[PDB]
Order: sequence, then C-alpha cells, then structure tokens
Amino acid sequence: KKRYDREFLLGFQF
Amino acid sequence: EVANPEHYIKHPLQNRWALWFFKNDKSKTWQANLRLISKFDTVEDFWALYNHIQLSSNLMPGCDYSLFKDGIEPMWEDEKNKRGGRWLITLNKQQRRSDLDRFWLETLLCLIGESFDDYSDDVCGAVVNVRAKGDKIAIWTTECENREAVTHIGRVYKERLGLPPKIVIGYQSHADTATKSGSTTKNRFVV
Ligand SMILES: Nc1nc2c(c(=O)[nH]1)[n+](Cc1ccccc1)cn2[C@@H]1O[C@H](CNS(=O)(=O)C(F)(F)F)[C@@H](O)[C@H]1O
Repeated sequence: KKRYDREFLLGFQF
Repeated sequence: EVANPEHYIKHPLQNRWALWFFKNDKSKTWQANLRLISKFDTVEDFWALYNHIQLSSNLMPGCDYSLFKDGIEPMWEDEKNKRGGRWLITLNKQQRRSDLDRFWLETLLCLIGESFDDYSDDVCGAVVNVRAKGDKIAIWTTECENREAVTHIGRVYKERLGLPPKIVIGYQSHADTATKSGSTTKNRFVV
C-alpha cells in the first residue's frame, strides 16, 4: 500500500 | 540504463479520488445539485486541485465539498455507502473561523495518505457541509457492522484532528438517518 505522513504530503503544497 | 524514477515520476496515491461540489440551489433536486469537479491519483495532482479552489470557510451557505474514492458516488444510496455510516464532526459558529479549514484539510490528508492502515478499505470518502447554523465534517465508511474498522477509524480521526479527549464524536448509520422518527439520529458508536 502507498501510505503517506501528513508532513510529507504538506511538503508538496508549494 | 534508464533514468531514476525518483527524479521525475509523480508520487502515486493508493487510490484515485474524486472531488465533488454541491451547490445550494433549491430550484433543483439534491442529486442535480451534486456535480463532479475532477479526479486525481498523485500527491502533485491533489495539490494542483486544492490550491486553486476556495477554502470551505469561503463557500456560500448550504454548499458541500465531498472527496470520495473513484467509483463511489457521494450519496448514501451508493452500493458502497448504503450499509455504512459516518463519523460526524459538528462545529459551532465560531469554529468556522478557527477550525473548519484546518479540519477539512486534515481530513483530506487522512484519506489520500491512507492513514487508517488495515481499515483503509472501509473508508469511502468525506464530506464538509458549510452551514449557517454550524458547519459539519464527516468521514463515511462502508459497513456499520464492521465494529473494529469503524472504531479504529474514529479514534485515529479524532486524534488527527487534535480534538480534546472530552469532545465526543459520534458515528451515525445512513439507514438510521434515512428512517428515524424525530430529528435526532442515534449514535451507533462514540469516541
Ligand atoms: N437522496 C439523498 N439526499 C441527501 C443525501 C443523500 O446522500 N442522498 N444527503 C447526504 C447525506 C446522506 C446520509 C446522511 C446525511 C447526509 C443529503 N441529502 C439531502 O437531505 C435530505 C435527506 N435525505 S438523506 O439522504 O440525508 C437521509 F435519507 F439519510 F435522510 C434529502 O432530501 C436531500 O435533500
């Protein structure tokens, strides 16, 4: 499964 | 020799997700006011969508955003929703300013990041209702009798939102909501 931590995801916002 | 995929591939999500918009227009039926915005299945494409659309706190009264797994319509009659229910977060009027947008984004991150581990398959989607009397956010799951799955999702969700332990959230079956007499739906579970 592809699972992601919130901070990893947030790093791609900008 | 081929290029390193880390240098150029988009970061895939476990699921393809669809974001829907509900426009408050009572000259139409509920179903006709519910329309697709777009679908995405990578981290990059998620942010391209989120970054160009209005925050929930800026929507007109009565509108919804729904993020649901590709192939699940954001209505309880869907085959994947009809036996399920939702963990419901009710906000007071002051929380539109302080908490609504932060809570909704955290809900999105829980969905697309598959934050409920082995109970990910029970997650259908989430809905934010922008309402004058008080906004609501909910995570929808597929089966109200999957007690372990439902309880795990609720506890993890409450922790991720950062709600104090004293704040109780409730899980309501869609069938109960559709059949109740009186305005209260009972909670099948609380956390
Ligand atoms: N036909 C249909 N109408 C909906 C729906 C929906 O999924 N289907 N939803 C989303 C929903 C689903 C379950 C619990 C809470 C909210 C709101 N509505 C509207 O509220 C009314 C009550 N219908 S219902 O689905 O919420 C209920 F049957 F569960 F009560 C409808 O007339 C619509 O105007």
